[PDB]
Amino acid sequence: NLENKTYVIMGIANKRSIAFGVAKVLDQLGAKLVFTYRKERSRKELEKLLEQLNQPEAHLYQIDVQSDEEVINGFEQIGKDVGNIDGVYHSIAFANMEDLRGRFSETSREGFLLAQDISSYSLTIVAHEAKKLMPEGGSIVATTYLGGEFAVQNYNVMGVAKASLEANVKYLALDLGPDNIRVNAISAGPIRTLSAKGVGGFNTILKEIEERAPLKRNVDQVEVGKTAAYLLSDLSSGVTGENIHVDSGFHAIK
Amino acid sequence: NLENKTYVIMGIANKRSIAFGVAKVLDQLGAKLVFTYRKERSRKELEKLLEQLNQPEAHLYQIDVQSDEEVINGFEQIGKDVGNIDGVYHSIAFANMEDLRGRFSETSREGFLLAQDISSYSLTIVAHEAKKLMPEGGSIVATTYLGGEFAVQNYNVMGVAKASLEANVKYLALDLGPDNIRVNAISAGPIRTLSAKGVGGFNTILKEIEERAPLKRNVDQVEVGKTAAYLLSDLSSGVTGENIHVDSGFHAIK
Amino acid sequence: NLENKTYVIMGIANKRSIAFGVAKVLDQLGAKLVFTYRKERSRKELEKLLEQLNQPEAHLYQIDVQSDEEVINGFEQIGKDVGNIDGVYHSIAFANMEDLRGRFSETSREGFLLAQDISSYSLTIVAHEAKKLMPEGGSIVATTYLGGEFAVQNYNVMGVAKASLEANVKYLALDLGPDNIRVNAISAGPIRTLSAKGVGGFNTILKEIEERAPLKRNVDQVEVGKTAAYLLSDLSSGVTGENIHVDSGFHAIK
Amino acid sequence: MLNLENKTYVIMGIANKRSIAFGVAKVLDQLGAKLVFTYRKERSRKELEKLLEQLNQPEAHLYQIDVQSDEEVINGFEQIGKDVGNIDGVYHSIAFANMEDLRGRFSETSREGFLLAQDISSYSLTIVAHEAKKLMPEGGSIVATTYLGGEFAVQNYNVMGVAKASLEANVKYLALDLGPDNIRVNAISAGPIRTLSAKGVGGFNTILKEIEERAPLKRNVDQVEVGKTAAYLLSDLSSGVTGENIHVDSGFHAIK
Ligand SMILES: NC(=O)c1ccc[n+]([C@@H]2O[C@H](COP(=O)([O-])OP(=O)(O)OC[C@H]3O[C@@H](n4cnc5c(N)ncnc54)[C@H](OP(=O)(O)O)[C@@H]3O)[C@@H](O)[C@H]2O)c1
Ligand SMILES: NC(=O)c1ccc[n+]([C@@H]2O[C@H](COP(=O)([O-])OP(=O)(O)OC[C@H]3O[C@@H](n4cnc5c(N)ncnc54)[C@H](OP(=O)(O)O)[C@@H]3O)[C@@H](O)[C@H]2O)c1
Ligand SMILES: NC(=O)c1ccc[n+]([C@@H]2O[C@H](COP(=O)([O-])OP(=O)(O)OC[C@H]3O[C@@H](n4cnc5c(N)ncnc54)[C@H](OP(=O)(O)O)[C@@H]3O)[C@@H](O)[C@H]2O)c1
Ligand SMILES: NC(=O)c1ccc[n+]([C@@H]2O[C@H](COP(=O)([O-])OP(=O)(O)OC[C@H]3O[C@@H](n4cnc5c(N)ncnc54)[C@H](OP(=O)(O)O)[C@@H]3O)[C@@H](O)[C@H]2O)c1
Ligand SMILES: Oc1cc(Cl)ccc1Oc1ccc(Cl)cc1Cl
Ligand SMILES: Oc1cc(Cl)ccc1Oc1ccc(Cl)cc1Cl
Ligand SMILES: Oc1cc(Cl)ccc1Oc1ccc(Cl)cc1Cl
Ligand SMILES: Oc1cc(Cl)ccc1Oc1ccc(Cl)cc1Cl
Repeated sequence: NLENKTYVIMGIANKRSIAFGVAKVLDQLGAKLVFTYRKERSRKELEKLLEQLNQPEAHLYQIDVQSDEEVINGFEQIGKDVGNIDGVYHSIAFANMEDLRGRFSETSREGFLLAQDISSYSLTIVAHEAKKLMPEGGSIVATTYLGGEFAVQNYNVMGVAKASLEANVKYLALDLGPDNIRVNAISAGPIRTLSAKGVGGFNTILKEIEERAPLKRNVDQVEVGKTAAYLLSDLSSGVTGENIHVDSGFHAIK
Repeated sequence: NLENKTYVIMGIANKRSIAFGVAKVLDQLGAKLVFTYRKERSRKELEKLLEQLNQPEAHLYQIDVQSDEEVINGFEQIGKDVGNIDGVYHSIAFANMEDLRGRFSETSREGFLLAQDISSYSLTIVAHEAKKLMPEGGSIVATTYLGGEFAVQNYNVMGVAKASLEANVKYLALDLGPDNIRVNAISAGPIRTLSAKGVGGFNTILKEIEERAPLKRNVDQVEVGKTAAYLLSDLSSGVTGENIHVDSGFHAIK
Repeated sequence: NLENKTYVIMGIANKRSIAFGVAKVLDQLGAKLVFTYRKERSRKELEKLLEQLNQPEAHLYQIDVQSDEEVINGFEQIGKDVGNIDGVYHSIAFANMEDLRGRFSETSREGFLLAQDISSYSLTIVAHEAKKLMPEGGSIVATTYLGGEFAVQNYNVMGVAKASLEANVKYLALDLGPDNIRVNAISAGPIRTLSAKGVGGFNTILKEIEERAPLKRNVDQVEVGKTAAYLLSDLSSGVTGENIHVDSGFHAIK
Repeated sequence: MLNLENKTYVIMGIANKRSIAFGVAKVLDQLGAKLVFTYRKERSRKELEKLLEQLNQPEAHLYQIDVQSDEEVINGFEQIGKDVGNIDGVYHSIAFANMEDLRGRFSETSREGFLLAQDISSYSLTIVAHEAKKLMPEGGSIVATTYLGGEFAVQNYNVMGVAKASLEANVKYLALDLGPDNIRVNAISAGPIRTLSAKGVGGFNTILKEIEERAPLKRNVDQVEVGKTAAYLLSDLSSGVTGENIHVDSGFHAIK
């Protein structure tokens, strides 16, 4: 399947991060990987995590997506360091924790814009710069949640950033299609991760999946990873602009 | 139908503005109205336009939705001036002209955020402040475009702002529902307005409607205005979180 | 609003029928009406119900939509009897009760086809014959349920029939658009009616609305009736091919 | 990882070498699966035997099944059981309507045209699933083929559009019902491809070009491209995925 393919994975914080599910799958399929992190506070973290994978050597780059400069210099560095790439997995979002609770109508302007900034626009420059490393096409995948298509009870501002992300995926598919670059999203069902703790009611969400979703069980990081392997490889060559729900069928019921 | 109801209408620039179609319809149905504008450069403009309507007196307020302060002071002023209101029609959007062309992947961070700011978040504070003037419920309506649900060819950043606006409507419906405030959107088809001139290829868009759309003709401001009257009145009491296409059936075909 | 307009209303069984909410609304707006029923077992029923409305005289026609002949002769008779019409409200569906429970995978071929036949195809001949009584355009509205967009837990075959109904509305809107005939659907939220008793778990459905729906309450026949008045009148002239949820916003949350 | 040895799938609706189900067949066959083929007519039986020389099945597995007949679907799948043991998936690639319903005013379509289309293109999935379930003790995966015309009114698809809308719901309702038995039900919304049935759909040429001109990838897809997504849907790569409708259509479904 995937020898000699190269992918940049963005947004591993620890062993439970969705991007680490993706990482493990692609690593198993023999790909080489490039990891980006926000903070040093998870850098030495990552080095430990990497002992678990079989990279011939480490590729770790600090990228805070709030900074145009870091994304540009980051991707230029990846260029000089590994050569051309075949894909990017975007696993990045954020919002202020007090926005992710209380009345959505109460959310501040800066809260709103901050969420859009990190969870949605980041995909955009990321794509633009990644494009530079993809002469003969490639594949970009971002992670969303159902809360981007429907109002969910504690997701508020992040819901609005997901709706924004989803459209961003469509508009980038259209724009980067002629360069043979496919842009897709995976709408994951709830998984227990570090960021999951910011979302209120997350426990009762977890249980509604088990009770009402068709498969009657929750998904996990490895499951999201296997769909990312599909989206990033040539198995999905006909596929762009799409939003694939890895959520035990929850999106289909009501 | 609508005597003694009061509605704020936001975003009339001239006689061709969509919000002026809404204005005319509600004015005919005997409502009293409150108008908000961005610039003095369209204030004396508005006074002329109002001569066409039958308001017993003028209610005009400068509100730039980029400024928290102006929205708050604006709606407090309305409170003191007219008393409680029954609805708000939001007809506001903006993006940088050079973002509305060229590759979407080339758009700047500030372009992106500016568009989200005005076209999407503004609904949020608007709602929050309007809620203060709506003790026993009411109805809020914003205007969107199909470009929010699908990638269209020159809409780019505004597309991503519309996707965001539509989710904003959903999240606001959920939050304000218990206070008996309904939040809905109208996805208008292309209409020749002042802002329409920013959107590239607008002519061929206009014709695709005439050619491919079920009704085989374009809509107009008054036709948007008539649905607005429905969304804002008790006729739609069961209806919230909804997106009603006033677009000659274009949304339904492919 | 609606003096001298004429509409055919199809599928009143008793005072709790959705079509009777529509009836009451349009009758109040001063329209004249034409009623169609399946069984004599609800004919004298209807005569009683009509005492509640202010029709200058009775217009009652037996139409079983399973029979091509009855729909044709029915609508020809209406023509000779009242002249040309302005709309049709379709409120008809049926499936075998043992299909509306048990595994959906167990449903019989005849069960499936019967449900499609009455709940979906009926709209088609109805439109075709109606069109004959609509020289200068008009408006057709059918009734659907969310179960047509998502798998709901006891709806089974009727869900597949609604998905079918929804697409039939779209394809008719496209076909009858040039003759200025608008085709639309209303996706009602659960209401306690005679047919409602066939759908299992209906009670817990009713309560999920009150609990999780934005408006935090159930809708009723008169509420559906007021949206029908909008779809059928010139207020919705720009509107066709559309599905308007009258369901307290339940369709927008998840 | 590696992939699909010793998996067994029933492929339904190969008419000739251009049939979509033959793209699926070629992909799965390449991934080392064993296959079972079902056909409507003898008129395409000896057809199939020829096509199979192209694949590497250790032996032939061919079963006549007309989905209009409850009996043939039941006896067909019981025969598959006795013949090859338990299966892992089913690829459904079957639809039909009367040719004169695929043109003209949709409003003019006959009752029987309507019901016939539902019957073959939609309901068939249901009994197929019901019977297939009997050969899937520890779960499996069912995939059916649709078209965008199921979601939006397209200009010549008429009655088939209403059958696809019905097909898509059927997948959702089956996912819900068969989920607890570990059986996933999904669809692939293919973009236009030149096949035998394609010739019944009017305007098919200008459809083909709108894809090349307006679709993000600016080119048409093919059977092998549909086949590779089917491989994903049928394998454990998609374990988290049911009730879903995956567009293999160069991104056309996302633009407007
Ligand atoms: N967990 C779920 O059930 C779930 C469900 C649906 C969608 N998702 C999506 O999956 C993605 C990641 O979620 P997760 O569960 O993997 O959570 P996670 O383990 O907390 O990963 C979040 C990552 O975001 C990074 N990050 C946040 N802001 C950043 C910025 N400005 N620049 C660079 N990196 C930044 C974090 O680094 P730091 O730790 O240093 O902040 C962390 O690596 C997000 O897009 C999220 O919305 C998760
Ligand atoms: N025209 C179409 O075919 C079409 C189609 C779909 C949706 N829409 C939507 O319709 C709405 C209105 O557009 P229109 O076509 O009627 O154009 P328009 O006549 O130019 O009206 C747009 C209004 O938005 C205002 N605006 C921009 N920034 C503002 C701010 N910061 N504060 C207050 N007002 C601000 C403009 O004010 P100033 O000019 O005074 O600065 C103007 O009054 C928008 O939401 C647009 O997305 C239009
Ligand atoms: N009740 C709800 O909560 C709900 C929610 C969403 C959507 N809906 C929809 O709203 C519509 C109206 O249903 P309802 O709730 O008002 O039920 P209802 O009061 O019992 O009305 C159903 C009507 O359909 C008629 N019908 C069934 N098969 C027919 C046939 N072959 N020919 C002519 N008429 C036939 C019945 O006729 P006779 O009884 O006179 O024989 C009856 O008048 C239905 O399409 C239903 O799917 C209902
Ligand atoms: N081609 C496209 O661009 C396109 C696009 C979207 C969706 N699709 C879908 O693709 C699927 C497959 O058709 P195709 O276009 O690939 O070419 P095809 O092989 O010509 O498809 C027709 C298949 O249907 C089978 N069939 C019809 N009725 C049957 C019955 N009652 N019992 C058993 N088999 C029956 C036919 O078998 P016999 O003819 O041998 O009897 C034939 O093999 C269809 O479901 C279609 O809706 C195609
Ligand atoms: O998108 C998500 C959806 C779910 Cl159900 C759970 C976690 C998610 O991820 C986040 C949620 C909130 C914040 Cl502030 C940051 C992140 Cl990464
Ligand atoms: O959203 C729109 C969609 C269309 Cl088809 C036509 C006009 C539109 O309205 C705008 C477009 C661009 C900017 Cl900057 C501002 C506005 Cl109000
Ligand atoms: O569509 C419906 C949805 C709901 Cl919640 C309740 C009733 C409905 O309508 C019916 C459902 C099944 C049958 Cl046999 C007949 C009818 Cl009239
Ligand atoms: O549905 C389709 C859509 C397209 Cl664009 C091309 C082929 C299709 O397939 C069919 C269409 C009509 C009939 Cl009667 C039978 C089949 Cl197999």
